Amino acid sequence: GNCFSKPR
Amino acid sequence: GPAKTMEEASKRSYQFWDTQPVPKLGEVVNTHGPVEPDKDNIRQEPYTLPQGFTWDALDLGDRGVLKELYTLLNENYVEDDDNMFRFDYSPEFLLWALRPPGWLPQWHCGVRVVSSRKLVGFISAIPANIHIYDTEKKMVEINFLCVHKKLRSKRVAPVLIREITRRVHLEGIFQAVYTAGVVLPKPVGTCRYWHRSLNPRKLIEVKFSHLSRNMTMQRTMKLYRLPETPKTAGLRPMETKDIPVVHQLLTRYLKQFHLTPVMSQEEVEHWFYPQENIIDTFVVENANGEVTDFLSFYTLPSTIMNHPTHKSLKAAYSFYNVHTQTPLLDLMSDALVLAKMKGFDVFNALDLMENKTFLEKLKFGIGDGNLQYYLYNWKCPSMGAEKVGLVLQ
Ligand SMILES: CC(C)(COP(=O)(O)OP(=O)(O)OC[C@H]1O[C@@H](n2cnc3c(N)ncnc32)[C@H](O)[C@@H]1OP(=O)(O)O)[C@@H](O)C(=O)NCCC(=O)NCCS
Ligand SMILES: *C(=O)CCCCCCCCCCCCC
Ligand SMILES: [Cl-]
Ligand SMILES: [Mg+2]
Repeated sequence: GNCFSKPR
Repeated sequence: GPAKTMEEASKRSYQFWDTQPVPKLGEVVNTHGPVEPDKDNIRQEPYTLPQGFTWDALDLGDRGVLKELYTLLNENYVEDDDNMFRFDYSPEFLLWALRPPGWLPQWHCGVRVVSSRKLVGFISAIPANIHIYDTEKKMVEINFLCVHKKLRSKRVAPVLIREITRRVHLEGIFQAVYTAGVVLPKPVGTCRYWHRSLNPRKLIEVKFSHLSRNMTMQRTMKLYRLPETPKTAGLRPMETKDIPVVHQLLTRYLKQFHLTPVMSQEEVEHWFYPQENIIDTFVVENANGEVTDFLSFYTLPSTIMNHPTHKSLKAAYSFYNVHTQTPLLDLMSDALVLAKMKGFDVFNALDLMENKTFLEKLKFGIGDGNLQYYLYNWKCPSMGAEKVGLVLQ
């Protein structure tokens, strides 16, 4: 599956 | 107990993955090839599910069944690390991702509650030809592994994985490629997500991003402001007449990377021909009428959970970007402008292929999410992100 990332 | 970092993964027992033909986390791979030989007889019976649950292949051409799958994923699929956002793959996007050329109905593998018929689990395979170092192999891409929240930690995901493995084996395919946010045995490549704010006010209000160390909102809006129109001469949306040259450009461009798809011209049509709110592809047609470059990005919004005012973030995901005459930096700059024009709140891109050459310059910020790349039943040395040349949905 894809990965849900947000700005560090 | 999933592991997000390699540190937390080294201290993990993998009861399921230890039984699978994948390398262990510890070992380093010095060879190239299958972990185990092809099987010449395959289990004919579906794997046993817990009592009260049954397999059901999902006909996504049935609008009602497609909407059941939309809802399963909308309510139970991947979330960010802090459980504030969840992917919101649209129905029409799911059709695009799950019915490429060669798709098979038995590879849309659903789990239902026997009594209610409620859809509570899913996994998918699609065929793909994969180039891995010096080998081209027919594989599958695994995607959309999802277990209903109420069904979790009951070992349903290992059953889904074994069942899709079985159904892929029945078609004579013994390798697969897939990604995950978590660390599993054993990544062939680790890619990092980066994010380019397009609507910073909204991103900060929903706590997708935060104000930088010493910056005001007003400064943040000015920092991320974009031109109104792209600058590259002769940029226009991809048309049917461009399918061959886009296939040609892509094939030649991908040869420099170590893990790539090998697409037919029909697959290029499927994956790149523009569909509103799914996939956007723009080509550069120069002063001689020749297509020399193209950019593409897919549409993947997310749900903003538990928020009274903002309910969704519209995100564009960098897909494949091929440059032969236009600098990649200019191409990606026009990609940002086009995404902003189309109403996107953020533009995401991985640090794979040559993306590191533009991420910082175009004001992308590093993300908190790694995307690990994996192969099933194939040994090969791991590679840097810049040699990964494969993007999934
Ligand atoms: C990921 C998900 C299917 C796992 O199901 P679960 O009920 O929480 O975990 P289970 O009890 O069924 O089984 C755990 C096994 O599955 C493994 N596993 C967990 N997540 C996995 C993933 N994305 N891919 C492959 N295997 C995974 C675990 O490592 C474990 O195996 P192990 O003993 O070798 O460590 C479920 O958490 C889910 O639907 N999450 C939201 C959507 C999602 O994350 N999809 C996969 C994106 S990569
Ligand atoms: C994201 O949803 C990807 C989750 C992948 C789960 C593991 C898949 C392992 C390979 C199974 C197919 C093997 C075919 C020979
Ligand atoms: Cl289908
Ligand atoms: Mg394909």
